[PDB]
Amino acid sequence: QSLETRAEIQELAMVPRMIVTPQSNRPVMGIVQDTLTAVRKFTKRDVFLERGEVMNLLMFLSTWDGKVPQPAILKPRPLWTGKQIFSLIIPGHINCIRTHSTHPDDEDSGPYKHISPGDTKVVVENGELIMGILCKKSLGTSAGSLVHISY
Amino acid sequence: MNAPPAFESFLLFEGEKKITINKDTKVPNACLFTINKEDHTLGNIIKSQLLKDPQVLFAGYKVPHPLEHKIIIRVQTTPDYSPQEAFTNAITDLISELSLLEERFRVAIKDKQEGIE
Amino acid sequence: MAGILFEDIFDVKDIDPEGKKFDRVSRLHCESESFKMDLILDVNIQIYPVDLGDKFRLVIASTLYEDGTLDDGEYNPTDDRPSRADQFEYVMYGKVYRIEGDETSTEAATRLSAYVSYGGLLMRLQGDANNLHGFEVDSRVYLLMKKLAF
Amino acid sequence: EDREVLRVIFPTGDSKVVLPCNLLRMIWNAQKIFHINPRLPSDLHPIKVVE
Repeated sequence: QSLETRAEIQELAMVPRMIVTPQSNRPVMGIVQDTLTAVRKFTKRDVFLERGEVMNLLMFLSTWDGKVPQPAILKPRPLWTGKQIFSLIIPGHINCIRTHSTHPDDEDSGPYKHISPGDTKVVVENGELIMGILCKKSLGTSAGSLVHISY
Repeated sequence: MNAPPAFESFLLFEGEKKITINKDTKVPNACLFTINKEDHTLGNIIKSQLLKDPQVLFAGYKVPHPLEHKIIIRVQTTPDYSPQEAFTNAITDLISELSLLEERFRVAIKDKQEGIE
Repeated sequence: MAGILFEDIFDVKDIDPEGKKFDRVSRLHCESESFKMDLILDVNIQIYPVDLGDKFRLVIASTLYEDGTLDDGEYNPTDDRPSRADQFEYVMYGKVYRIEGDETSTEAATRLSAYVSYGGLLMRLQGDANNLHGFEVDSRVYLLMKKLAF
Repeated sequence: EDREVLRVIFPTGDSKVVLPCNLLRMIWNAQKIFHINPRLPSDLHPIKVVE
C-alpha cells in the first residue's frame, strides 16, 4: 500500500529476481510440461520450416532484431532448421556445453569413438545453437543448464 | 461474475477505431497494423494474400492474447514499394477472388440442377 | 563467382553408417576421387533422393555474390544477380565449429579435419588441401552439391 | 605447493567444488569474442600473465 513497500517488492522480491535459488545454487524454474516436450521434438535435426512458418514464429518472438536469418537449405527450396530458429531466442551470446546426458548417445564410451555426430551433444557458441536436442538436462532446473547461463 | 457480454467480442467500441498503423524502428521500411475486434478468420487470410505478393519481404500476424480481440500484422517490403499499398492491394485482390468464386458458385448451382432454391 | 574454398567429385562409400538410419535426414559416408580426402555429411534425403551408386560433385565457397561479402544474412529473395552458380541442385548455408588435426608434433600441422554445421545438419571433412580455407568462424560457409553426375 | 595442500583439503580426491565465477566459461568467452585463432601464434607475454 505504499511507495516504500512497492519499491521494496519491485527491487527485492520480484520474480525475474527469484530465479536462481540460493537453496541449492541452481535455477528455481526452467521450462516445464508440454513446452518442454515440444522443445525436444522441435530441436531434432530432421525439423524443417517453409518461409511461411518461420515468418509466423518470428512474429511471436519478442526481441527479434527483424532480420530473417538465411535458411540452412537454400535449394531446391527454402528451408529453416529447427535449431536455427531456436538460435534467435538464445540471448546475446549465452554459451553452454555438454548437458546431452539423456538416454541417447551412449553411457560414456561411444562418443569417444571419434565423435560421429551421433547428434546428442548440445553445443552452443556465441549464443547460436550449433547442434543437438534440448531437454530437461539443458533447459531444466539443473545446475548446469541454459537458463542458468542466461541469468 | 466477470464474464464479458458475448456481443462485446465483435462490436467496435465507441472510443476505438478499426485499424491502427505504427512504424517499426528496428528495421527500415516496415509497418505494424493493429486490427481491433477481429480474429483468426480475418488475420490468417490477409497473411496468405500478402505472402503471395513477391514484393513483400515479410508478413505475419499474431493474436496478442486469446481473451482479447485484436490481431497485429507485421509486413515489410522493398524500399521501392510502400508496404501500405501492398496491404490495400492484397485486400482488393482478395475481394476479387471471392467475387469470382461467388459468381462461379451461383452459375455452378445454375447448372442443370433441381431444387436449387 | 565465389572464391572456391574446396572443390571435388566424390563417390559414396555408404549411406548408413552404423545403419541406425532416420527420416528426412540421412548421414552419407563418402570418399573423394583424389583418395586423399574424406567426408561425412548429413543431407535432406526427403528432398534430394541420394543413391549408394551415385557419384556427386561437391563445392565449398565463402560467398555467393561475386566476391564481396554476404554477412548481411537476411536471405533476400528479391536479388536477381546471376552471380550465383545457382546451377547446382542442392545448396546449404552454415557455420564452422571445429578444425582439428595433429599439430603437437615436430612441424606437425599435417593432415587436417574440419567440422561444419549447416543449421544442425553436420559435416566433417578430412584433408590437407583445405588448410588455407577452413576456419572456426561465424555463419558464412556454403555447401553446394550438384548434378550427382553419371 | 598448492597441489600438495589441496590433496590434504580433499583426501577423498573429488575434483568437483563450488566456487564463484566460472573461469572456464569466461576464458571460453574470451576466445569466442576476440575471435582468437587456435592455430595462429598468440600475442601474449607470460610474465604479464603471472603479474
